[PDB]
Amino acid sequence: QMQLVQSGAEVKKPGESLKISCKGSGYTFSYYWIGWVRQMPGKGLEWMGIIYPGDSDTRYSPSFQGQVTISADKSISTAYLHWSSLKASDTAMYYCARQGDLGDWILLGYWGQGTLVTVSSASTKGPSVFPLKSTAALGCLVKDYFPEPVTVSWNSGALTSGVHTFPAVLQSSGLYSLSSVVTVYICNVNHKPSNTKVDKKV
Amino acid sequence: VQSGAEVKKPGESLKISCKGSGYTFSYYWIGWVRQMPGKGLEWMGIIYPGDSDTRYSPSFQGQVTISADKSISTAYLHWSSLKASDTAMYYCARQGDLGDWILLGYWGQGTLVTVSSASTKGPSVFPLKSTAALGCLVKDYFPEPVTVSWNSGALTSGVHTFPAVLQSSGLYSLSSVVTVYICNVNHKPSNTKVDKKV
Amino acid sequence: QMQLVQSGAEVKKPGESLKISCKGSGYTFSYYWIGWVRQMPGKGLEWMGIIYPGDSDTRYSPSFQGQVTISADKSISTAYLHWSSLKASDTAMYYCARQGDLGDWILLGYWGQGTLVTVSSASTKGPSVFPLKSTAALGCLVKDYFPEPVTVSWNSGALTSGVHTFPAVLQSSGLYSLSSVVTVYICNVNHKPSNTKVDKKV
Amino acid sequence: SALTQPRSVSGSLGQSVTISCTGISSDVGGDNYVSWYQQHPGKAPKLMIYDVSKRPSGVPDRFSGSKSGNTASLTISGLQADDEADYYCCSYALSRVVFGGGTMLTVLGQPAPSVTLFPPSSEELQANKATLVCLISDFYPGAVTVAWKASPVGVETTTPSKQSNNKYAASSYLSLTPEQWKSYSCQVTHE
Amino acid sequence: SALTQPRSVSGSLGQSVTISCTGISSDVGGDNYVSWYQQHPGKAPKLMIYDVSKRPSGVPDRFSGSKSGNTASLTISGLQADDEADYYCCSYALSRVVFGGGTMLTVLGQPAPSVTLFPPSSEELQANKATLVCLISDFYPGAVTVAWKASPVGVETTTPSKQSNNKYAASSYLSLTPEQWKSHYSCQVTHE
Amino acid sequence: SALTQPRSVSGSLGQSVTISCTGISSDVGGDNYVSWYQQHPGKAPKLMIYDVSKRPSGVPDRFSGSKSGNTASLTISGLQADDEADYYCCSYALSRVVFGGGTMLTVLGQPAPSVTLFPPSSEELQANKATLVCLISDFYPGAVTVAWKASPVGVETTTPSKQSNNKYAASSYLSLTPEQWKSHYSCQVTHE
Amino acid sequence: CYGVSPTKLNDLCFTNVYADSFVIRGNEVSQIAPGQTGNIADYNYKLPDDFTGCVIAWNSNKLDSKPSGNYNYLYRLFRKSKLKPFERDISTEIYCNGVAGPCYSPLQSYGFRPTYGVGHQPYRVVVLSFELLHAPATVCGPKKSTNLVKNCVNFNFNGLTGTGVLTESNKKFLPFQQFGRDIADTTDAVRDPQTLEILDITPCSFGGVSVITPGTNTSNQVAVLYQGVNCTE
Amino acid sequence: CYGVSPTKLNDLCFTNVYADSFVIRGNEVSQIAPGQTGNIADYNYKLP
Repeated sequence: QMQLVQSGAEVKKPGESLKISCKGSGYTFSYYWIGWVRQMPGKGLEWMGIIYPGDSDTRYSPSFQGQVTISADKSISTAYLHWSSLKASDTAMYYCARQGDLGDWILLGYWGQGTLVTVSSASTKGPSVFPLKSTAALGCLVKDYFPEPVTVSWNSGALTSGVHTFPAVLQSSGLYSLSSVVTVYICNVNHKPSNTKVDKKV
Repeated sequence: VQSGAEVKKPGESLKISCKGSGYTFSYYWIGWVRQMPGKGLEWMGIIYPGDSDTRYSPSFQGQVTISADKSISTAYLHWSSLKASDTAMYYCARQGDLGDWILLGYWGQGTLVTVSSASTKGPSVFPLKSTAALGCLVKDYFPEPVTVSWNSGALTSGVHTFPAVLQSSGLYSLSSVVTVYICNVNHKPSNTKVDKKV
Repeated sequence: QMQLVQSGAEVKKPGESLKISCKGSGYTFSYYWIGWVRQMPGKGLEWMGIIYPGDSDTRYSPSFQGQVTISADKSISTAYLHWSSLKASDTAMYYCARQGDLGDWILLGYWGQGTLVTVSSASTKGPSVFPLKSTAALGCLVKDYFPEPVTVSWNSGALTSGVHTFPAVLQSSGLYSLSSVVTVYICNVNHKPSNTKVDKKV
Repeated sequence: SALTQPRSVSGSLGQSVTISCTGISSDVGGDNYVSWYQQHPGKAPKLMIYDVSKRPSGVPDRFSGSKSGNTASLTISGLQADDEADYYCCSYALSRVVFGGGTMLTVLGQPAPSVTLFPPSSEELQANKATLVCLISDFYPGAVTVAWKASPVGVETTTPSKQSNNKYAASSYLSLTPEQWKSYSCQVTHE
Repeated sequence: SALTQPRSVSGSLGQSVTISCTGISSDVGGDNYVSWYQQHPGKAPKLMIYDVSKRPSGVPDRFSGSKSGNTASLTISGLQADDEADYYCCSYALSRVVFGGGTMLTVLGQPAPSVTLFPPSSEELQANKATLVCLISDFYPGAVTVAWKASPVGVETTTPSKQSNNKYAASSYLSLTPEQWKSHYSCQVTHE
Repeated sequence: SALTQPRSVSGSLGQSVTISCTGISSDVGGDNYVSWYQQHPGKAPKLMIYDVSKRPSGVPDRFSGSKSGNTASLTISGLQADDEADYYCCSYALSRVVFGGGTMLTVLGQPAPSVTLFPPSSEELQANKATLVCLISDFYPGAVTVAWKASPVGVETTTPSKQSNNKYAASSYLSLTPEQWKSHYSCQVTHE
Repeated sequence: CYGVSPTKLNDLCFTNVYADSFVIRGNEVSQIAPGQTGNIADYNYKLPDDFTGCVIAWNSNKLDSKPSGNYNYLYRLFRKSKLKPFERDISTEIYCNGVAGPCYSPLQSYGFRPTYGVGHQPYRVVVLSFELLHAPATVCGPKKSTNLVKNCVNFNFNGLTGTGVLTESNKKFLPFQQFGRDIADTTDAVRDPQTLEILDITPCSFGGVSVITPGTNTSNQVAVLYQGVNCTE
Repeated sequence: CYGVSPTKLNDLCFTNVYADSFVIRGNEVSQIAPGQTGNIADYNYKLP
């Protein structure tokens, strides 16, 4: 079966010009089109452009003529995007799509797993973890963190059954807060985009 | 080195592969040649590393397609709606700087694809005056490619493996000897390993 | 950022026709010219030729039309050189360069790490290490080694402060010798052409 | 041209739904350049309906479409629990992909939220923090009010929640000081 | 057209052998589109003889070919034990690859088969089985006969073996009931 | 044509140097096909000055070039201690790049070298060897006299040295017999 | 296609078609035409000024080229004089002494390598030399033959189309003569491809039409005079 | 361009211009032309 995977989600500051790529395998990544889409969640989706890795052929949307360019490498079968002068209006979700043998060249056959990119100037403030009649269940609290994507695990992922994670709650001061409980223990929180890992035991 | 041949039924779209080295996969023709048990080689077609100007044999125009991978220099083949007569030893060959573009300079290893529908019955091992030599017996197994080893391959000299004998009930039976001890039998189609000591 | 790397240094005899490689990443390799530069010890630079990874439009220098060919693997974006009829006049340094976004197609934007090809006939003679009132520092001496690229380390490189290495001294008999001291211990010497590591203690 | 779709839609289980989307263009070659995509909240989109005259592989037969002038309709018979996702119409007649406004299919069906309390730890009390958490979940409707009683009671909460087990959840953080906590009960309000 | 090759040949150590190859076509551009391949039994094929007007690299000089009209011949000298392999001639004048009918190279030379008998194990007797195995090996000629004595006695046997030690091997598996086995056997081997 | 460059030049700290290089050709489309490259001893070359009408990215503003007919000039202001490297002119007007003879840029400045002695180990003495090593370092000039006292005493040494820490060093290996080594030494050092 | 049409070719006949096969360099495809000059034309293969046929040529870089150097193709670079049209020269003489080194070897090799782009790639050329003339036709197109009728229908003898009547002739056509030609450069008789009988080709009946009419202001009745044609015809 | 020049085209008028569109094989481009013959020019699309 054909496989497709994007790069990990990252958070960059305006002016870094990240290089989120896309890895393809399981087929000849030269005769199938590939593209990307991104738009504010409150506005839906928007098509950026497509590229044919077989030869020199690129088509971009009128709304992305000079805002972003699309490139691809036929050798390692890996596409490569490139941005210029990132602004605050670039905090959108990036999904990739391919031609596929189902429809025409413009029809989007398959999709990736997604890559979240958020534009912020909060200097990537590190998160903090604080623990919490029932005893029975335990839980931990993560507060004082500006970035939204935060991964919470228990015993480095040793416990999977009975573990649940609630969505984050944005406070009025501009900070998020989420709750993670486990049915019964060290709650490990590792912020991958910032490489910040904080451990806490109930 | 090539991938193993798993027992498949006609219509499952199996895949074979071969790994080559010692050249650049840029402008050298490469193809696949099969060999059915009891006959000679049969050339199907070739593929070019650049524009895939594939030229298939008249007897293989709509029976097999070439889906070789260029990024890893590993050849692959794709099938669809196979038949029982598709069991053959596929050899991967390349152009080479020895002869012309159609001439085959080098060859691969070859893998014999096995097609059967006997539900892949599990094998069985049974033990056996010379002491001095010992041996083990393997019976009640339908698949042919069954190998027998001694002490997980610790003894190599003085070890011989006889070909399997086709039984009247469709099964096979193999015998092995060793110069003298645990005999290990591995069954690839069923992924079952049985150990026996004389 | 764009990166470039070559293969390790090699030492062969005249008539073996050695082969070198070079791998690049971080950019569209098939859209930038790439070549090699010959540098003989004690003289100026020499240019052999370049090659385009898309189509190998090789343009060799008039002084290098029948001495060495240039090839590149477009499937993996890796160049490959092939020297025919190796002689004693091929003991020069080979630096690779790419086009880049700085100048034109012929302008060399960036450079590689370099690969040393030393012509010799001593059949790769094995090295030997010998150790050394004033105590205070300790040192080791490496003698009877024909190949030049020989490095000396202390405790497998665990100690770096106070460590110094002097250039090798070529004797009249045809053997090199270098001195390495450490501020105060096992001195480790690695021989690349023979892949032999000799351990010595003062 | 720009595609037009309602901001939000709703439909009970077992009944059919006809999502409308206008703005279809036509060129030389045909006018059936209409496809649909299903994007679950917080998940990757999937190709469900393209070339409505045909159907893809693996897609259930309960999805269908039809063309009528410049207006298309997506007919989904037998709405189930896994059908709660966003649907987007696509037009690709001018060699360009145009997405619609998006329609969130909020399914309805037959549904007492659980009330729990969790006191803060000593690490927060030592840092002049008395954040009390009142966890409320196991409620089917997408509306829930969480508060505290001293006097009607900083406090923040989120009404919606991601769908992972066909159920909704909620949580609140009564970010107060221990000096005011020592000087309370969680308030639950639901339809 | 189909290439015709002899099914089996009989050579000798130190002598020569000529493998025939007929049915070779030709097109405009030449008539030397003849190539031979060496494929060992159960191993990977290797290019041995191509462009008989020239000599391939790495192939010993004791291999050569000739052309006479539409019939070609493969002249091989110095037949040894390791030279036992399959050979096929190829014709690619019309940009189509064709192969012959298969050739098996056998050599003659100076050749007592090993006759061993093993009684059935206890695990077979507990399963109401009694398998009498008579192993035969270490015989160069291809003449062997397996028989047992009860009055003469399902039973299957395979005369050819696998190319692993350059020696032939045959075995037979007589399956009988333990009640009839305990009520009485010997193996009779006939060899040149 | 061939580019001409001075082999060795002399400079100073804080001064300026104007590297000259002639023999530059021209073609239709322009005549500014002039570029410069810097290669430190024991390091990979780096592009410092190309298209002298402009300046590259990351290169300090102290490097600049100019054109005057068929002669180019490379002006470097503020010669620091780490600027000691080779420079080459390049002409790519005829689609063929050429390099000059190389300009070794040296600087002068304000400079008692350290003299140490190390006797050989027993492993060399047991093998009928005696290597007397006299280490000289902490001297600014690129030349130093190495000798020994017996009356002043094969022996080889290297006069130049790499710029590892903006300094120069020297080493010598007096290979003698253990009997002559035990029969007496003192290293004789003479500085300019 | 000189003298013939690339599409209107399956409806004609030919005497003897010869397909000249040779591979030349990519950029060297300039002199393959009637009346060309150059090294390749005057040294290896020259076309006559009256050439008739299609000079078929296509790229074959993927077949006649090898990265290690495909030196099996040679070309004559030096020659004592210019080559005549349709002439072959395979001599390996040196164009002095017995060996070269001072005179040089006129048989150089092509550097056919896939590295070289367009211009140096090998190109296979198939010169389909056609000769359509009064010679007996031995090869024709896939068109089928119809029934033969004699005594005003359209005829088609080996691609020679026309209109006329057929009559039993008493001529003495030779076995190697297929078509006949009169003073007016027209075909007066032709030999059938199937049967060896000779039939004359005579145009159908015709004649001038003179209208005899009075003034329009007098009457409208007119008379017709078939001048040169009898009333019985 | 038959009867008209490709460059001197923006300075002329037309009664009714019809832009046809159809995809054919690569070797069939020599058949889409007036007076040509073949399978396409006789069965699918012909120019006067």
